[PDB]
Amino acid sequence: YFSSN
Amino acid sequence: PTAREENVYMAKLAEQAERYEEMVEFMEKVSNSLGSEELTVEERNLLSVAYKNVIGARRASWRIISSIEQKEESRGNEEHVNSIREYRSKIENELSKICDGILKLLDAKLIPSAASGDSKVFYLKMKGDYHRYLAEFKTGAERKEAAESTLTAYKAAQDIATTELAPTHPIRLGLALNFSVFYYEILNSPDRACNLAKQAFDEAIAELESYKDSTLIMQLLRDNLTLWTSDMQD
Amino acid sequence: PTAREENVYMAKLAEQAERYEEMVEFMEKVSNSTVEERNLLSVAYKNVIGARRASWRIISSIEQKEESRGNEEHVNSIREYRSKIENELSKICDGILKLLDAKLIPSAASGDSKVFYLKMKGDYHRYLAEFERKEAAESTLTAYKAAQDIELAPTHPIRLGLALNFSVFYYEILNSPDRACNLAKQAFDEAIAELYKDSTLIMQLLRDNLTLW
Ligand SMILES: C=CC(C)(C)OC[C@H]1O[C@H](O[C@@H]2C3=C([C@H](C)COC(C)=O)C[C@H](O)[C@]3(C)/C=C3/[C@@H](COC)CC[C@H]3[C@@H](C)[C@H]2O)[C@H](O)[C@@H](OC(C)=O)[C@@H]1O
Repeated sequence: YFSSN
Repeated sequence: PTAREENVYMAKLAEQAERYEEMVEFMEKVSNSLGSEELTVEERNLLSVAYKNVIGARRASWRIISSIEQKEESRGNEEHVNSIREYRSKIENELSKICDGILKLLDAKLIPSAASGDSKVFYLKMKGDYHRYLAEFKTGAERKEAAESTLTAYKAAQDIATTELAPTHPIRLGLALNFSVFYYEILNSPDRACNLAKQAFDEAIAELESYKDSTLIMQLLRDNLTLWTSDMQD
Repeated sequence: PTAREENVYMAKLAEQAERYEEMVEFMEKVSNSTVEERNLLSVAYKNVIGARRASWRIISSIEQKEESRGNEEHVNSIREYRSKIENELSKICDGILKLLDAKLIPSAASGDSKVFYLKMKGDYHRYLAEFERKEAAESTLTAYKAAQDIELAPTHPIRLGLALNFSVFYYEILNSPDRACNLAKQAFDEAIAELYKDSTLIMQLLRDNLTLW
């Protein structure tokens, strides 16, 4: 669940 | 105090009070009253933030259910697994509707009525986001055609971002961050993920509109890169 | 794997996945037929009502802010939205109060079960007392009173959880820090004189109320 936007 | 000013304001009440599902319905009525006119920068962000919090909680619950399920399946306790499988199926059918609700809104009016390049990359990226969220749980033929629509919409957003928007433009940096993430977990290509997010990171450093907003993504880009490049294993 | 056992397992998935509204429903069927099940229905309803009340606090702050500035039209929208939020608080409290009244409180056999159910009655009535209020606080004091009358050490958690919930009802709903502190001080020192990780969690919160009151 790596960083995302 | 027009009806449009009524719903934009009432969306901030549901936003401030964490009533995100109703916040979506308010912004949905804002969009379903426009012909070829696009949303303002705030209205655009509102709807996207509204759907973000909705899909974010549904996703969180799905990851948790999948994790407990894979442990009970690892134990082989089948009478529990059949219950978690049924429960996850319920969560996934909601996600279908939630993505259907925004995708059929992006596909209907938001993307075609996008006039400026800022709105084009915006609504294009949004499509990839919710098509990528479908690829997280969907299996079989649906996953293939979901990542097809994720890769197709993310690519068209990159064409417009790399010729119209500046490298430090938030809509562009956020596009590249989601793009790299799609490469790493859905396509399992760390070099396709890193080369896109290294290229977009350094062009923002080289070029460097208030950047507090952009540097928030620049810290999340480099964080992603650095931890990936690390040899250690999740 | 009986049907009642599946509900306990199903509520865990709702409890773990932060999907609290369904956990009440899964535990609702189990009641219409243990210690963990008693916590299962309490915890599920506790987070459901906690989510709705927190929205009302910010809505009341947002609506009182516009009254201070003077926005009759903006204030009208907030008060109307607030009415829908309050309308939900009635239905959520109606289900828990009806569940305890019809079956849970009457079928309570042990003394530890009588205090826990009547505390939830006074708690869900205190939720009705925040926003009719004379009857709500009456049913809140009536529920909190008989729960104090009904035989255990102060360190036992159901007693300490009730004494803290009752001491807060007098401070905010009845505006009486004197009679409220005398209840929290009497309950706290009686636990220190007789003396726990579950009990000290409330003992640390009992002090946090008194030290700032
Ligand atoms: C409108 C409501 C709120 C949430 C208060 O707006 C917050 C912010 O909303 C926008 O910020 C967006 C935006 C964020 C910025 C990176 C940072 O914003 C703040 C307030 O710190 C965080 C969010 O994820 C949000 C809304 C979403 C996106 C996302 C959009 O996809 C189509 C990808 C990148 C990012 C874009 C849209 C950001 O520009 C604006 O650009 C910000 O203002 C400026 C000068 O950039 C404003 O502070």
